[PDB]
Amino acid sequence: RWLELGLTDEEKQNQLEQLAEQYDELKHEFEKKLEAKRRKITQGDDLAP
Amino acid sequence: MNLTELKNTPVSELITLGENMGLENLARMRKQDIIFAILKQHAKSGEDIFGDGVLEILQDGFGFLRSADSSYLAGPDDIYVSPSQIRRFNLRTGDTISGKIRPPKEGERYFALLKVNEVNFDKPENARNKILFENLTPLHANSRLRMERGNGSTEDLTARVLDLASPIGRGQRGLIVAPPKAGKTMLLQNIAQSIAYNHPDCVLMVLLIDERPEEVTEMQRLVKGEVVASTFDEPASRHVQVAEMVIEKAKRLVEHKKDVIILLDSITRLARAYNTVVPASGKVLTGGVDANALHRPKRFFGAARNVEEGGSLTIIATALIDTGSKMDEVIYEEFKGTGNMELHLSRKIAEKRVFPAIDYNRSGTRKEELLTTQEELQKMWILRKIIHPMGEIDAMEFLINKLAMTKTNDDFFEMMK
Amino acid sequence: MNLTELKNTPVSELITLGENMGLENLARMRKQDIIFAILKQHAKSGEDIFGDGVLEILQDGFGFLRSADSSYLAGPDDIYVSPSQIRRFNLRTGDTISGKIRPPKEGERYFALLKVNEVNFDKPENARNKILFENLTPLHANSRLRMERGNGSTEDLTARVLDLASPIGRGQRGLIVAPPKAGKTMLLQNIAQSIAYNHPDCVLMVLLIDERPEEVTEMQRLVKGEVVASTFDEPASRHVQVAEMVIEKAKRLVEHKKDVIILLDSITRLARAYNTVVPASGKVLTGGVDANALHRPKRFFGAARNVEEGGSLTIIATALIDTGSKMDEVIYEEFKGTGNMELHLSRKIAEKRVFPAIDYNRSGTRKEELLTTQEELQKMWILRKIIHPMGEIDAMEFLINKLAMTKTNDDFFEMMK
Ligand SMILES: Nc1ncnc2c1ncn2[C@@H]1O[C@H](COP(=O)(O)OP(=O)(O)O)[C@@H](O)[C@H]1O
Ligand SMILES: Nc1ncnc2c1ncn2[C@@H]1O[C@H](COP(=O)(O)OP(=O)(O)O)[C@@H](O)[C@H]1O
Ligand code: BEF
Ligand code: BEF
Ligand SMILES: [Mg+2]
Ligand SMILES: [Mg+2]
Repeated sequence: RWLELGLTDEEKQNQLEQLAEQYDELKHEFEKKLEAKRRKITQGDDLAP
Repeated sequence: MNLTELKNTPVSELITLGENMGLENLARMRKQDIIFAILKQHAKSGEDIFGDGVLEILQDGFGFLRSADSSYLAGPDDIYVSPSQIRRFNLRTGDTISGKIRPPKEGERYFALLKVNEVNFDKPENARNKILFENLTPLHANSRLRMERGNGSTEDLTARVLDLASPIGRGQRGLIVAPPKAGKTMLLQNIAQSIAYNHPDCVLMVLLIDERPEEVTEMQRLVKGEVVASTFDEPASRHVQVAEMVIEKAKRLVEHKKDVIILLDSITRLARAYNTVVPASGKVLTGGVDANALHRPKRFFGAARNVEEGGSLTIIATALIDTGSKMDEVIYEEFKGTGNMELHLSRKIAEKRVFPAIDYNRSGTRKEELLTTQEELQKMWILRKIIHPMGEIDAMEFLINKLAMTKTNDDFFEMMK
Repeated sequence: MNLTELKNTPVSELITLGENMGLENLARMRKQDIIFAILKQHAKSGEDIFGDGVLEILQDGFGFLRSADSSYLAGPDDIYVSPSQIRRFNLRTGDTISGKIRPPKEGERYFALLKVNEVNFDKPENARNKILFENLTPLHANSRLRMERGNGSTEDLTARVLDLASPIGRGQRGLIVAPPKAGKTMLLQNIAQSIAYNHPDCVLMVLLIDERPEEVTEMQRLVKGEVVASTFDEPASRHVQVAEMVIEKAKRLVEHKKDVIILLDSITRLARAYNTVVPASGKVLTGGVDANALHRPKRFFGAARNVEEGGSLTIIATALIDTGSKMDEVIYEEFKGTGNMELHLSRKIAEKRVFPAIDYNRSGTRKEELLTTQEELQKMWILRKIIHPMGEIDAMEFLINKLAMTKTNDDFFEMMK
């Protein structure tokens, strides 16, 4: 839970930023997937007039 | 690309930029729609975006980074950030953030921040180690904000007169008591120009609440810095939104050891707005005003203070009287003595069409020996004793003549000796 | 055939035209039904139609082109256009369009547009390249709209007095504060006649909201141009419909670099209408008025501005006071200082039955040195100083006598020197 670190910018900052970006993108993609699944399963279906 | 360079340019610049980007006829859409389309076209070439926005949070958990183009409202240009970033980098409302952002990705519709670069013009290190606003200790002002320009033009009078009428200090709680159509607009224009010329270090802030668009554009092209405004094209929702946005921005700045000076006009309209939005708690008093509805304006006037270690938050708000609205009357009554600086303008002198129109005996500052030096204070005492027996129109003409033969205040001082 | 030539003719003309067309007895149907039948009979001979209508869109997607015969309401004469044309030619509400139309074909019931010819009296080329209204920059008025006719008849007084009481400029935000039965009807008649005589280039627009049909017909036969009206034969729905129609028409015109001058009467009735249509948001204040219900009138008064590159939108709206309705009181209170031009009429002077009845000390214009020249402004200052000490009835009689011995304002000016 404490990914926040930093020292020796030139390469460590770049790599840590890339990995944090990958992590947040994965989290956002999975949240989008979950929200899409929720909207799909909660969408009421038509039955008859 | 950077978002601010799309911010500072007018609409025709966006038109020619979109024409450079080979875009459809874009004269029909909003400026923010044009900026969105141009940023999408730029990122389609495999480019990242650089943005800057003031942060705002709802109970929904996630945050929105607004720009000053819409005076901090929702729009296609604002950036969406997850609550995770707010939890990590210790973000909060009013914290202006600048950094890398990307256009909305597959299924998204607003921008998203990638990497923070400047948190209130500061690295995240000391931004996370920020002292809390209400946890601070208020003080009084010794740093005197000199209102005199020194050039001594035709209008500089209205500034230099304050140097002998109402001293201004950092973090002062000032309120203007004035009837409509008296000269407050040009007055605040003068004060903004003077503080920017004499003190360019302190970030300037002006509050245009419930005003006409002509005044909006005239003040956004005359103040010597970034400004915010709000007309009556939207209901009190926009007004309360911009009030919270500006108050949290000023709070975060003064927490970052900044010197903020907000100019609010007019405060009665803010009170009307806060009344209109807040539901009735079941008790109303005379004037059709709810009891605890004024709590938000109260707070907004109480945010002014003087930080001990460094920084200050001065608030100079104008109030409307003599409008005939008894509601407004009661409002001013609630604002009887909440501030330590009073600027009283009277319609009687302004009807004689001389400017400015100062109520010297009615205006003043509480605990003013802590602002200026001893000789200046003694000369202020002498001037007050000389101006008390005479009336107001004759006194105003006397002051105007005395400050018309002379330019700096030392000449008038020695002439009064 | 053209639709406008069926527009400008009275009912008896349509009767004889239908008799020429060998039609059944048509005295029973509406004028629009007669026009529909005549157009069907004309197209049955293998003919096309030429029409002109102001465009309006609902959420349904497609658009309707209304005429001024029904003051822009639904009818058998309005033209139906598909959303495809709106998407292609970049159409929007208020955009008056003239071109080829056909009667409703098999299964259809309203007219359909074939080929656009004039988009707001302009080719589609520059009509698609239209600057957005809210994206513009407001300004102030230097072009002085001279209200003096120069003929100097018996009633021209009420116009020339404004030349010394309330200067009029292009894009001015003007509001009249007047009790009922004081002389506002003839006042706006005079102002319309004067602006049409002195400035025939600017398109005239007059708003008759919630009025009696006699006033409707008297103003539709006295204004020097096209007019719109709305009586109380329908609920507030028609009122809000015509308000949106006229505001979008004026917006599209001023976007086409036009000079629009709208005369609204009365604005309190528009506020009542907007209150009646808009549902309650759960919060009501004193007067039985919703909080954010006044947002639409606010906006309508805020639409007035001055375009930088060219064109202007002046709005002169009348408000009703002294009616005893506290609701109305609160309404005027909301309209305390939203406009930069006030025309105050008092019942006390009108009870002495002299016309006009100007409240000189209460009326005025903010930032008026930018409208007229320097000598005219100095003479206005002199007249204001001369009229301030005296009362109102004596001052009105004095002004009437002084402008009765003389005809043009230069004579009164030099006589005041
Ligand atoms: N110090 C001044 N110097 C020159 N003109 C002034 C001065 N003060 C006021 N005026 C004039 O008086 C008018 C003030 O009107 P306005 O500013 O709209 O009212 P308010 O003072 O309530 O904002 C302006 O047109 C301005 O030209
Ligand atoms: N310039 C004028 N000359 C003569 N009579 C006038 C003049 N202006 C107003 N009046 C009188 O005042 C009355 C105004 O009537 P009305 O139009 O109902 O007032 P309002 O416009 O306030 O509704 C008219 O009956 C008319 O006789
Ligand atoms: F700007 Be004025 F005081 F209405
Ligand atoms: F036209 Be009246 F003043 F009702
Ligand atoms: Mg003002
Ligand atoms: Mg009338």
